[PDB]
Amino acid sequence: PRVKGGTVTRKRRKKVLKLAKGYFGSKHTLYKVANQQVMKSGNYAFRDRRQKKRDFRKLWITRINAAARMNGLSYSRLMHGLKLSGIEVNRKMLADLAVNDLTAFNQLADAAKAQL
Amino acid sequence: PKVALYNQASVFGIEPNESVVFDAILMQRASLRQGTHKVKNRSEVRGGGRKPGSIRSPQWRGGGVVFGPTPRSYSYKLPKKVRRLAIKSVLSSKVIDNNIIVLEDLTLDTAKTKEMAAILKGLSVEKKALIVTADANEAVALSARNIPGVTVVEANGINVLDVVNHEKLLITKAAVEKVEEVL
Amino acid sequence: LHELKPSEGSRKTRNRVGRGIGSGNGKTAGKGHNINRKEYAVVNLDKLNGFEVTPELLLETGVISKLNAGVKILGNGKLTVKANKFSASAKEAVEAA
RNA sequence: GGAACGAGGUAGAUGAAGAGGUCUGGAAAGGCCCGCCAUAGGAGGUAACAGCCCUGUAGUCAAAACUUCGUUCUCUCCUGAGUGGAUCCUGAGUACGGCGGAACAAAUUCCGUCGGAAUCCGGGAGGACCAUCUCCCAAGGCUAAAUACUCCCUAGUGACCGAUAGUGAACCAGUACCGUGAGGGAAAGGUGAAAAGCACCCCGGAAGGGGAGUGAAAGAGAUCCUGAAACCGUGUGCCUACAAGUAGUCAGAGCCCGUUAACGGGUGAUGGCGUGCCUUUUGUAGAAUGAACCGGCGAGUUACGAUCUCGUGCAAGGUUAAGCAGAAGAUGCGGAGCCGCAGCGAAAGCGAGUCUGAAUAGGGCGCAUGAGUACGUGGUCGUAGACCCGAAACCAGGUGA
RNA sequence: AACAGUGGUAGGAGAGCGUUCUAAGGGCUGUGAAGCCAGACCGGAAGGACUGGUGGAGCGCUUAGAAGUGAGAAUGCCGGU
RNA sequence: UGGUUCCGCAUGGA
Repeated sequence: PRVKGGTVTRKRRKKVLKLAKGYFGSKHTLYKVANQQVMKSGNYAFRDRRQKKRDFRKLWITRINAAARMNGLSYSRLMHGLKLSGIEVNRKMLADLAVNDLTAFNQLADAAKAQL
Repeated sequence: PKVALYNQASVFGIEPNESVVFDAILMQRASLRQGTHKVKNRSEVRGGGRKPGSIRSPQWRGGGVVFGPTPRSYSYKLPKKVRRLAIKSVLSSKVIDNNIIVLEDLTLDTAKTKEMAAILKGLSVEKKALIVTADANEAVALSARNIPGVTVVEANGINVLDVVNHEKLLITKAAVEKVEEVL
Repeated sequence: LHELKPSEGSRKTRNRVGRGIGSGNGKTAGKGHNINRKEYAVVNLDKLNGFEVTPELLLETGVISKLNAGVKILGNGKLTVKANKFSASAKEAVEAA
C-alpha cells in the first residue's frame, strides 16, 4: 500500500515542543532549535546531579568550619579529634544542621578537646 | 468413528501436523491475491530531458517514486506430499470437537431456501457451515447460495481454507467414500 | 484459525538501513565510509539387496533414475540378472550366492 | 452463384417480502422487542449504517430493421483403376569453378564477379572432406488452426492511488502561459438532507457590519466541511532601567495559584557549572561544509541465477514442467525431465580402483567414517538504471538568416 | 540464590514499539466517531491511556500474513510566512 | 622443432 503518515509526525513533535515550555525567545516554538535545547538540557541535568551531590559538601564544611571557630579549633583540628575519642560516625550534614542550637553543638565540641 | 449418521481410519485420526498445516494456509492466501498494482518510474514519466539535472527526478515532486512496486506475482508451491497431508489434519481437528456432521444423501426436492433454514434449524447449526456432496446435487447448489452463512462444495473441490473458516461441516455419507480415494 | 501462531524460529524481521540511529546502520547503512562417451552412472550392489533383476523394472523401483545406453552392475556392497555390462566383483559375487 | 431454421450483438419488458411496535433525534436505514421473503442478502440512492424504501439483481422471455455465427436445402461440380518402364518425360545459365564481399582446417549462407554440366543404369547430402552404406528427389506455385499485439468497445475484478497521490490533465488541459520555430508545459475538488441563498430594521456613498429571519448548525453566508504550525495580535498573574549570559542546568527566597493529589503548578532576585547541531577529518569552538523558519513530499529490496544458516515434509529417493480439467482459485491429472546414491587425463578405458608411469617403490585423488532433496524466511554475491541525487562530451533524426 | 559484569564510533549478533490494508471473532459509536487543542497521569526506551473543549461521519483490539515506510540536514522540490 | 597404438562424425580413412 501507500502510507502517507501525517498523524504520526506531529505527535512526535509535540512531545519535544512541550518540554521546551519556558525557554527564551524562539526556543519554544521552532522545532529545529527546540530539539537541541532538549538534547542539551538532559545532558546538563545528568552532569549537575553530580555537582549538587558534591557542592552540598562545600556548604556543610564551610558552616562547620565557622561553628568551630567559636572554640578556637579549625575544621581539620576538629574532625581529627572527632574520630579518635568519640566513636560517632556523624555526617558532616547532621553535624551542621545542629548549628542553630548552640547548646547541642557545644556538647559535642567539648569531646573534641577531650582527646586532643 | 462410524455412527448412525443423520436423517434430520486414516483420514481424520490424530497426530496433527501444525507447522505444515500453517504452511498450507499461507500459500492459499497469496494465490487468491490478484496482484495488479503498477506505478510509474523516472523513465516512463512524460518528462523532459533537458536541464531546467532533470525536471522529473526522485527528489522532484513532479517526478515519480524511486523504487515502488511493479507488475509482479507471487505464486509458490508446496510439494505434492505436503499438499495432501494437511487436508486430513484440518479434517482431523473436526473429528475432535464433533464439528463433523454426517447426513444421508442430502434429501431435497426443489430449490426452496425455506427448507434449508429448517434444515439448519434441524441440525441446530448456527453460524457459517459447509455442505459437501459428491454428485453436484443441483437442488442443493441452487438453494442455499442466498443463505448468507453457508456454502456448498463439490467433494473434489475441498481445500484447506473453507474447513477453517466455516468451522463445521454437513457432509453426505456418499462423499466420504470418495475423499479417501484421492487422499 | 483465530490464533494461527507460526512456528518459533521460522520468521525473522527484515534488516533495515537508514531507519534509526540507535538501531544500527542508519547513517551510512552499514556500507562503510572428446565427443561421444557413455556413462552407466553408479549402480550400487547394496541397492539390489531390497529385492528377475532387469534394468526395465530397476528404473521403476527407484534403483535407476536415468537410463543411459545400458546398465553396469558394481560389486560395492555384499548380498536371474539379464543386463549387459557387469563388473568383475559383481560377477563373482553373483556366482558366489 | 441463392433460400430456410437456430445462437448471438446493438432499445427494453417482467420481477418476492414490514409505514412492524416502540426509544433518541433535525432527520431511523441505529438500539430495543418483533415478523417475513429468497433460482434474489451483487451494487446504488434514500435527511444517520436498509433484503423488505425506491433504481435494480436472480430468474425467465423479448427486435420491425440491421448485422454476426452456424445447421439444412437450393445450388454447383466432377472417374477410380489391372498390367507392362518396349520409347519418352520429370522443372537449364541452373547443379558447378575462379574473384571479392558480407553476415550465420573450415565448408556454409549470400550476393556480385567471369568460367560452367549431365541426368533413372540415374540424383543428393550424412563438417574444409577420400571409398563403402542409409535416407530421400533440387531449380513450379498456393495453404487454415494452435501464436504476437492493442487506439478502441462492452461486462467486471483489485492486500491499487484518494487531490504534493493517481496519467500531464478528477475542475471548459495539452488549455493558460514560454519560444520566431521544432518544442516545452502548469495551477486549481468539497455550503446544506434542501437553496430554504438572508423579508424587513440600523450605520454607511457602497463595501462591510449589528439586529431580525431561514436552518438541526450563520462559530454554514459563496476560495462555504474539518480546520494544525510558522507569522501577527489584544488582554492579564510573576519578574525586569549597576547590568556582560550557546540562554540552559542544580541550589534558591519571595509572589501568585489550586491538580488525572502528587515528596504540587507558574514565575524566578541571586550563587555554582556550562566553547550550538550534522557531515568530514590524525584532530574542533572555527572563518571547513550545509540549513531563514514552518508544513508536505524525499533515498537498500522484485520475480531471474549462485552460496550458507534457519524452519518444514519425505528420507538412499526426493521431485514435477509445459498443458488439459475447475469462481483469472485452491485443487486434481500430468512421470518428458532435473538433482542425488562413487571416482581420475591437455587427448581413451575398468570399477574401490588411478591418471604421468620399467616398476608389484615414492608422489595423484577419493572412500572407508554415506545423507540428501522440495519449498519457505533471512544473509550476502551476481546480471540488468542497480544506495539515491549530480558532469563535460558522442551519435541518429529534425528546427532555425 | 551468591558471585562476576555493564564507556564506546566502524562493524557483528539479539530483543521490541509504531504507520496505512484486505479478510476467520469480538465491539464500541449521533447520549457524538476519526482528526484538532489542552492537561499537574502510566511504561526501562520507541510510545501508550483517561478526563475537558472543538468537530458532524465513521473507527478500533490481543491473533496470523504483507507492508509504495517512522525524516532535522541533499548550495533537496512545491506551497505558506 | 621433434618423440608417441593420443583420438578420429551411419561403415573405412587423413
